[PDB]
Amino acid sequence: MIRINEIKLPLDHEEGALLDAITKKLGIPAEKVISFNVFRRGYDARIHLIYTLDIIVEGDETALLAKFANDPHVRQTPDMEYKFVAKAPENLTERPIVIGFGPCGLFAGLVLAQMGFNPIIVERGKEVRERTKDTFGFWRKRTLNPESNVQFGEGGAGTFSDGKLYSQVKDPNFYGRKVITEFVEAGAPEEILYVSKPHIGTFKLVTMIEKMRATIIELGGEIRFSTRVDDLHMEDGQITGVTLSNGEEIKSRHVVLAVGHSARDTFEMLHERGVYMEAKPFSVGFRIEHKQSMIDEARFGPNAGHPILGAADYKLVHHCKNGRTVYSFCMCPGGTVVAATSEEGRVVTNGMSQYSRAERNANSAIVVGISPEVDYPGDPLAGIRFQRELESNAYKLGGENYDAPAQKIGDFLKGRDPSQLGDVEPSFTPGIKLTDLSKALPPFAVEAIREAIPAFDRKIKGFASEDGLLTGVETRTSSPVCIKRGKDFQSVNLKGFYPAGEGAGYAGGILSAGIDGIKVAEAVARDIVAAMEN
Ligand SMILES: Cc1cc2nc3c(=O)[nH]c(=O)nc-3n(C[C@H](O)[C@H](O)[C@H](O)COP(=O)(O)OP(=O)(O)OC[C@H]3O[C@@H](n4cnc5c(N)ncnc54)[C@H](O)[C@@H]3O)c2cc1C
Repeated sequence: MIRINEIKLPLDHEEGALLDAITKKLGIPAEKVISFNVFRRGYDARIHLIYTLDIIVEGDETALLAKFANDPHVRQTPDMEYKFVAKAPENLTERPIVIGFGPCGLFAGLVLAQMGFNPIIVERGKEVRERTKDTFGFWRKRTLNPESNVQFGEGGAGTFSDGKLYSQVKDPNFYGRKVITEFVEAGAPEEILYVSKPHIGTFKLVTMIEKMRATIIELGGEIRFSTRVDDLHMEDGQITGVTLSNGEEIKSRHVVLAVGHSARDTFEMLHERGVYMEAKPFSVGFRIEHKQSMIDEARFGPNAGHPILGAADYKLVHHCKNGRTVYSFCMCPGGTVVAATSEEGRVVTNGMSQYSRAERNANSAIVVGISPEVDYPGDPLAGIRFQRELESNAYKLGGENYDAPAQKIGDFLKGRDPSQLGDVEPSFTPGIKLTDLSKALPPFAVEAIREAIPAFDRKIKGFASEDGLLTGVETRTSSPVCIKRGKDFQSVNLKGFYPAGEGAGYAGGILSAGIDGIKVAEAVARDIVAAMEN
């Protein structure tokens, strides 16, 4: 195929302005174009769309490329097809175990299953429809199920999200593309393959994971929901199995740990058993809300409401006198601050949107880095203890209700702790209790957020508006531990055991966690292949 890039077309171009641009650029008639894909559609945020098209032409394309050698924007389309590194030897009697069915476990298990390894996937949480019952019900009737909530269950933490797929580091093996093609293959909107800043929306995420679960089952994988791993079978730096919370055993010498960074109990057990772990730094802050219209105004203006440009977003970063860095994270256009606790007596904030991104508010976590040996002890589990501390406190300030501590921008900045709501209303649910957020984070984080928000007002007008809403505590932005593994993908002090995903400290989102899943599946495969060789 032939790749043409830097095709500029007005925002409101008619259909097949694309094809016209193919013929204009390659001097070929419509009739020679067998087909084309949109490989990338972006825009310059100052409108004009920017495409990169991959084109199948009839005849000798090799000849056509030659006549354009001197054109930088006419390349040969790279070979982006995912390569299965192996296939399961027919010898196999041992099925690899995968612990957790978030994006990371999802791809470790899908890739293992596609290579005929017949992986067993366990998930402490539930199938996504019952999970949705448990979670929406927590949000409404304040009854929390510690095993089945925003953190735990089918699809892991990705499920109740805006489903943004973030930029990644370099990826010559096209892991990224492999993840998204599977998404699309399972019903995700085709758009996500080429659009800039793609998003899937929580509802689409739900139908998607189901299909993908069916796809792994059909392939010979096994998926056991409401099934929690509570201990590992260890013997001389070698794992040979796992024990379930029900007391059942499963024996295997290949075990992927992809449990997310909320698997605190699991983290405790791993410590108790001597698996190696290091304190990892991370961020904490508050969910902030403004009217989504005030963001549309600051980013677009008249072109606001356009069905392509979508709901506006933003991305902000401030270096405070404090020495700390405040930034915005998981920004959710027209979305909902969500109640993300997985623990009794703890309040946790995060963010979510629907595909349509049509709620009244724009939100995002405004967070600031904290570090082991600066902000808490340096023992491996100390970040966790510090989180639980932050979460217990917010529950408390929130009225032991599962309501969330909240304060208007205006008085948090100023210290006028008491004031009551303006027009920006809380999306957090069960609900919120106005209070003094100064009490909610460490003195240096509050000071940094305090400095950062007006500095943000300068970047987007209204960001420091008095009525804007600050909610809850966002405490779980990345893992407080590194379950270090090294080039082997194996725990540095335990063979057969594969630390993976966000939980391990090796991913930071849906796409990257999925990418890690693939890499891990590939290394479990290779290892098994090398083992089965003779
Ligand atoms: C509300 C919210 C919104 C988000 N929005 C976005 C977004 O727009 N874009 C983005 O890229 N990311 C988003 N994320 C982040 C994201 O979902 C994670 O980074 C990603 O899911 C990590 O995948 P993972 O498989 O490594 O871990 P997880 O997603 O956390 O999956 C871990 C699974 O393992 C299970 N588990 C834990 N312990 C055990 C055990 N002992 N036995 C069996 N199972 C166990 C858990 O229940 C869980 O289901 C969001 C997260 C949240 C909470």
